[PDB]
Formats: sequence, structure tokens, C-alpha cells
Amino acid sequence: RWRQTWSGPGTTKRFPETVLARCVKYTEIHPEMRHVDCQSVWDAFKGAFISKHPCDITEEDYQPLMKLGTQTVPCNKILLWSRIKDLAHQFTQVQRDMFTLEDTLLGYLADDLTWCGEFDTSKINYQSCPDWRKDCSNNPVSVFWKTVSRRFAEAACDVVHVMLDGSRSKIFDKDSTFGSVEVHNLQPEKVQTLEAWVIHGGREDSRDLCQDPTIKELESIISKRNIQFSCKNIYRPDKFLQCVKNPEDSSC
Ligand SMILES: NC(=O)c1cccnc1
Repeated sequence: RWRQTWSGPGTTKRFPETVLARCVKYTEIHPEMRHVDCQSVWDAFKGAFISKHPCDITEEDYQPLMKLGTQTVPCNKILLWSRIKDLAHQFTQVQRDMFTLEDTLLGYLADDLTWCGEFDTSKINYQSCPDWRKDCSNNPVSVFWKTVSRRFAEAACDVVHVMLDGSRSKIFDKDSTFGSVEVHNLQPEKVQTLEAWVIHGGREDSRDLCQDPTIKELESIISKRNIQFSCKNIYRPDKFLQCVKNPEDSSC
């Protein structure tokens, strides 16, 4: 058909099967989640959006899934990221020095997936789903990520790290999930410091991006919440990952 209802991509092909499968795999690997019933997880995930108008999703819709996906994350080892998930993931994969949202059951289930349903039918919409900008912010995908992201930020303590994309126009973007949700849900009673790692995208020798106006903005926001701010440049992400893998081994 030549014109879709919504402006965004439709539900990921075989979404139910993919989510169920990711749940078996995750619960086989992670012993703390070995007992989770993946049929129940899928049913709760479905219940959040099936038969519901995809511009009228609320955080409450996902509460059954959140309950089933309850999981302890080492609070002092969280790695947040904004628009730079690949390096964050590559980094935590080496020796599990830190945990991203996609290291948790719920983040792992949804990563890279899209999904929505229809008001008053129980079908999944594989043709289109609302675009956050053009159609509506209260859509199944956006609401899921906001809900799980807030919970993840709330879980953090001590020193929390964030990888930021230093090749971007706004290295810290207040409109990102990091900037709009996570910064504001770190608990100052528990979180001592937010340390940003600004990942360079530019070959070799470049600026001190910790002096970027948007980084100063982030510092000001965090500092005014009574959390300390630290920042480091990662000039060569390739060298960084090499050093994580083989530390002291070379010129690290
Ligand atoms: N894994 C993701 O795509 C994602 C998107 C937004 C917030 N958190 C995680």
C-alpha cells in the first residue's frame, strides 16, 4: 500500500518471537534472572500496547512488565550513553567493568526493536508506528524507553559514567533521553559524581571537548542537583578499547 497511517517504521518483523527468544537467551545466561518466566514477560509486554491507541500509551501500561523485569544492577557500575551506544556496548563486553541499560533484561529485550498496536483491534501494526516528532510522543516505543530509563537512572549510586558523542553538534543534548530523563532522575542522596567521557569522532589531535558549552551546561545542571561533575576526553576510541582489552600491554 502507498500511504501508511503513521510516519515511523512499523513493528519489527516477528516481534513476538524475537522478544520471547531474547528473553530465553537472557535468562539462560544471567543466573539472577534464571527463574523469570518468559511467557509471562511477553504477555506483560503485549499487554502494555496491544488494543491500545499507539498515541495514548502511559508509563502505567508498562508496569506489569516492569515488575516482571525487576532486576538488581550493581549501582556503582552504571554506564549511561547518549547517541553512542556501540562503543558503550563494546566497552562493557570486554570484562563487564560497567553495565548499560541494554545489559539489563528489559533493555536487552527491546534494543533495536520497534512495536505498536491499534486501538480496538488486538493486532500488532507491522506497517507503521507513530513517529515521536511527527505523530506523538506517547507511543509504545518512546514510553517504554522513558519508563525503563528513569528506573535505571534511579538505580545508580556512587560514580555514574556517561559516554557522550563528541562528534555531534550538541555533545550534551538536553532533548536526549540522557539529558531529559536520566540527568534528572539520578538520586543526589546516592550519586556522588557523574563522570562524562566525551568520545572524539575526529582523527587524532583535537580540542578539549570538556570545555564545550554543552558540557558546561551539563556540569551546571548536575552541580545544581548537588552531584559532582567530572569529564574526560577519549581522543581515540580505538586505542581506548585496545587498552581496556590489553591494559599496560601497550602504550596505554
Ligand atoms: N537502546 C536504546 O535504543 C535506547 C534508546 C533510548 C533510551 N535508552 C535506550
